[PDB]
Amino acid sequence: PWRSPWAISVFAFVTSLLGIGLLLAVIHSSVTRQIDPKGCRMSYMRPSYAKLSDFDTEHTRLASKYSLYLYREQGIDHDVKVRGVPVLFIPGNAGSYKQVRPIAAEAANYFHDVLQHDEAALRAGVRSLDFFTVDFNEDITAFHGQTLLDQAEYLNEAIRYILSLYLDPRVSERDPDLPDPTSVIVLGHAMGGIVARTMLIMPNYQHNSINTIITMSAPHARPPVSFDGQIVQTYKDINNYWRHAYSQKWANDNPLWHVTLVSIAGGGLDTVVPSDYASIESLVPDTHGFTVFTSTIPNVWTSMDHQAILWCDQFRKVIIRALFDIVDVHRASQTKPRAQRMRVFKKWFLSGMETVAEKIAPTSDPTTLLIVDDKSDSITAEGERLVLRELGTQGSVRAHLMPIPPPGSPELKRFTLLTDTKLDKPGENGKLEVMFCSVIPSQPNPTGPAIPSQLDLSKGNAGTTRLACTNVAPDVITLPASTRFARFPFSVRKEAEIPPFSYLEYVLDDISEHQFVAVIEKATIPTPGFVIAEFSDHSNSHHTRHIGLRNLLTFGISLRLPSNRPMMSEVRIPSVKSSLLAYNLRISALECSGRKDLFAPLVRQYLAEPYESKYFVNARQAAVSLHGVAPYVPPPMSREPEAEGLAFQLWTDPTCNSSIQVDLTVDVMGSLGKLYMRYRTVFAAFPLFIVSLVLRKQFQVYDSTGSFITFAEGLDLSLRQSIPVMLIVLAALTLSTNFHQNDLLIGTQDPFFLFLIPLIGIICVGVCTVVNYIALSLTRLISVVISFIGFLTVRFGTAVLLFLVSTMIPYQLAYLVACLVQLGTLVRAQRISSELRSPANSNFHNYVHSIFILMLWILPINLPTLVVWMHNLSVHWLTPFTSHHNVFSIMPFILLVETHTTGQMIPRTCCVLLRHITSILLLSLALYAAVYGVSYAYTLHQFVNLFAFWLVMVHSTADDW
Amino acid sequence: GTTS
Ligand SMILES: *NCCOP(=O)(O)OC[C@H]1O[C@H](O[C@@H]2[C@@H](OC[C@H]3O[C@H](O[C@H]4[C@H](O)[C@@H](N)[C@@H](O[C@@H]5[C@@H](O)[C@H](O)[C@@H](O)[C@@H](O)[C@H]5OP(=O)(O)OC[C@@H](COCCCCCCCCCCCCCCCCCC)OC(=O)CCC/C=C\C/C=C\C/C=C\C/C=C\CCCCC)O[C@@H]4CO)[C@@H](OP(=O)(O)OCCN)[C@@H](O)[C@@H]3O)O[C@H](CO)[C@@H](O)[C@@H]2O)[C@@H](O[C@H]2O[C@H](CO)[C@@H](O)[C@H](O)[C@@H]2O)[C@@H](O)[C@@H]1O
Ligand SMILES: CC(C)CCC[C@@H](C)[C@H]1CC[C@H]2[C@@H]3CC=C4C[C@@H](O)CC[C@]4(C)[C@H]3CC[C@]12C
Ligand SMILES: CC(C)CCC[C@@H](C)[C@H]1CC[C@H]2[C@@H]3CC=C4C[C@@H](O)CC[C@]4(C)[C@H]3CC[C@]12C
Ligand SMILES: CCCCCCCCCCCCCCCC(=O)O
Repeated sequence: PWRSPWAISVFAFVTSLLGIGLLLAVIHSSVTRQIDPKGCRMSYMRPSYAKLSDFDTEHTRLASKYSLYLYREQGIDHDVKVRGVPVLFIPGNAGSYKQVRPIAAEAANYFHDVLQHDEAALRAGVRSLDFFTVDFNEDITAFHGQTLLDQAEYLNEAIRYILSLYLDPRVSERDPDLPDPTSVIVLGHAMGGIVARTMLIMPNYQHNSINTIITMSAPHARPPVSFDGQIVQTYKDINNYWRHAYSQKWANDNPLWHVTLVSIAGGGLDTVVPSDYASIESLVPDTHGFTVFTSTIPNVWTSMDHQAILWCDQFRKVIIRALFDIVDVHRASQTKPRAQRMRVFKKWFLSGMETVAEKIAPTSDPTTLLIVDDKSDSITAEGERLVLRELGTQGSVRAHLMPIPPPGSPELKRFTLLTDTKLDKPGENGKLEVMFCSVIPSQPNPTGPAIPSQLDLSKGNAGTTRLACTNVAPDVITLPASTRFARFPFSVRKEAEIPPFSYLEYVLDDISEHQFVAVIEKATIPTPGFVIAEFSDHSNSHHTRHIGLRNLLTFGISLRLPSNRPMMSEVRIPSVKSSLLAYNLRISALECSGRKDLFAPLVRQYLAEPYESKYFVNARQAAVSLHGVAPYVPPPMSREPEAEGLAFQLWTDPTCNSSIQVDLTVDVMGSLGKLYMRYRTVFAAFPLFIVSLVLRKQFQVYDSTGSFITFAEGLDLSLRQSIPVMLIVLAALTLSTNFHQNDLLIGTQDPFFLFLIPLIGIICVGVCTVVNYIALSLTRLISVVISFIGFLTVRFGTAVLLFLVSTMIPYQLAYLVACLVQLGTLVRAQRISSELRSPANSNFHNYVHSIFILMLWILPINLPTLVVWMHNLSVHWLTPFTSHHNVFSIMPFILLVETHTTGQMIPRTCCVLLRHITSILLLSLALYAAVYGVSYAYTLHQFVNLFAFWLVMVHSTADDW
Repeated sequence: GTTS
């Protein structure tokens, strides 16, 4: 019986409704649930660009297509001359060379305002930053690999030109004693970070010409999409190059020995590039680089868009300060040595509470000698917190000396100090100064001249004990100000910014050589300010909750920290690692009896795996979203059991004498919406798993009964047996020194996330049903247009295609034209089937429609190459095409579409062997799309091309062509 | 002038 193409089973309709429903729930809860606060303040400047038009086609063939600019900030840069350190900014996929405005303007203003007057800094080798930016015509690099290689080659030539600029007296004004620059600092945004890394493997790379790469939101670990095979191959090349180079034992064999790469990720607000891909932990050892999120950068403490990471005011200030602390024009490479650069980058980008953090004060030179009476009024008893609720109560400079406990005890102990008042630098007068003091023996034992050592005498008597003291300002940890009037670690308005807190954390072994911690209260009149300092035991401050993921998701975890707890407490849940699960954290009200608390509770939600810490000021209710073990990224390196999972660091006022409760439960809808970033690219390949299984059932029934069923009927028959079985096979496949372990299927071999395979399968079933109905609607709409033209008329009245592809037409244009001709054939077939309603006309219509659906699900992969080609034609760039690849990638589709235009139905199918070949081919296509589809989506075109060729063979000689 |  004739069954309409529009009819659908209740089973297949309900399943498609759930698939579309689960798609809307994932999409909706990815834009509304667990969204980080936006805290970027807009930056304003006066942009200007000088085109370096002497860098032309004589230097590189790409100079007819690309351009190089020198950023000039009006009012500060009054001429086009280079006078400092060259910096190169590389924009991303369809980015602009004008996106260098904020970072280049901050650098121009900061040197004008501050540094050019700083004579010591100029004596140390600091100069202007010359910001060069490159115009790529908004070329789409992520979707084309030859574009990426062209950009890298152009930029190597551009670096040669830039370094030649500093040799010309008519273009460069510099001190004559300075060395000639031999390196450029590269700042790359998005795919620009990849061009920056690609630049070091290209054959025209000049050695030692790059040593500093900073990338903002660049997908280092993994290509964003795999629609082009050249992108995937270039990623393999650069990732292999880093891994092989840094795996060398001898530095002379390491080409990247002097290169530092710092990867900054926007975080959860970045919806263009997943922040999971920014992790370079599998590429760069910690001695040469790290991955940092903008939420952990001090004085930034916010997540950012892909585009906001460039123009954020707080972030641009920090990056410019870091760039100005590494430059050294006394060295031909215009930067400090690699270790010093790493130390500076850690200081400016990291929280300072990391394991890789370096403590300077414990083992540095003393900067003051403190003379204090022997009455020991200043010297307090061990085991007492020092709490200063106001500064300047007495009216004179005071010293509070806290004796450091002896190291005899076996358990680990820490000294922690928190204050809201800025700590004085050495040789400075302010409200407060903290310093590590060591007793100077009364015996005149010779030592350093102590000429830098200033002297503070607070003894005023004959006692006069002498202390040599080191200021601890080098190692101050900046914490967001947590007061009762604060809601976010940041402030979008500069006027409303609260000056941040100051925090010191030391292990007892680091400072055991000293005898005291001196908190020098220099204020005389009573001024607002608090200081809390104490020594605490690791047992009392650090709590670990060993709870499985199943129990955590079922019940949650709840803690009760006691009242007699330190200022800083840590709660670690080692079983919270996944980036796909989001939680809700609740901190109970601090019932401070009588007195108000010195400060509101501060929570630091942090991970050690990348450097991602998130701060919650005045914490009661926090959304816990972490970038941990992501699906398709290389596996995490080895770490100690004390640094696995998620940890919460808590600061509360310890004088309140009130216990605090910490609850952590799972956010189901937020966890569901976490899947959009991780699995959006599954939907260029995985719907082909469903389509191939439906076309397999359609051909099975045809070869057995001679009736070629509709796509909806094939879907109904496949959902009953074929699709569920092959999802079980995918699950079984997942359960069965390599950095590509995580490229296949769902990205993870973890058993907990096996439900993702049914989830993706059902969403793809819904998407395939919707696309089927869209194609049916489009066919009917074009048929209505044709019939309307016919009625308006009535009432008011070959074999050349091979030559085209070999010469100039990329096979993607031919594929689009083939899809259009197939749509025309589909319209003709539907019209004929409606007119005659024969069982033979229904077969041809259904067959042509299914082949059209198969062709249509490959078009997403081919479309990006058309926009690149059209763009290149607009720019007048011509790219030759290898005829062997073009012809063989399009001829089976051309022949199939021609055969369909002849109106010939596929011959019904040693004969059983030909019957089984179609089944095996479609099964292999389904399995291949499911398994290798995310990482190797460019191979699907070739595999579907092979299937189109077999169908041409069954058509020809399996019948009369 | 000034732009953003
Ligand atoms: N002052 C200082 C500075 O400032 P400014 O700048 O002003 O800023 C501020 C601002 O901002 C904003 O605005 C902005 C601006 O702009 C300006 C600019 O401009 C330019 O630039 C630009 C460029 O050009 C562009 N291009 C861009 O770029 C970028 C770059 O940069 C980067 O690098 C890269 O990466 C990228 O991103 C790029 O972009 P592109 O590429 O273009 O894009 C990409 C993206 C998008 O795309 C789209 C896509 C396509 C579509 C399609 C899709 C697909 C579809 C689906 C399917 C359908 C089909 C159907 C079927 C049927 C058939 C049958 C038959 O991408 C993305 O996004 C990705 C994602 C999405 C996609 C996809 C997805 C899909 C799918 C999926 C599904 C499913 C899955 C799920 C689930 C599953 C799972 C579960 C289970 C398991 O951008 C830039 C910007 O920056 C330049 O200029 P010039 O050049 O001159 O001009 C030219 C023009 N073009 C520069 O210079 C400037 O600056 O303004 C404007 C106006 O005019 C606007 O628009 C913009 O936006 C605003 O605000 C804002 O801001 C920021 C942004 O920016 C943020 O952050 C904040 O928040 C705010 O909102 C304003 O207001 C302001 O004022
Ligand atoms: C979740 C998926 C199914 C989204 C697609 C929904 C729309 C496009 C589909 C779902 C069910 C479909 C209907 C199912 C059955 C028939 C009867 C047939 O004689 C004419 C078309 C008609 C009336 C279909 C029109 C299109 C339809 C309403
Ligand atoms: C059967 C259906 C799904 C076919 C339609 C899918 C097509 C229209 C979509 C799917 C993914 C899309 C691409 C995704 C993103 C970009 C980046 C942008 O800078 C240029 C356009 C480009 C390259 C899109 C072109 C159109 C595209 C290829
Ligand atoms: C139905 C087909 C949907 C397929 C989903 C494709 C998702 C496209 C993702 C865009 C990749 C990022 C674009 C450039 C970003 C960059 O510069 O790194």
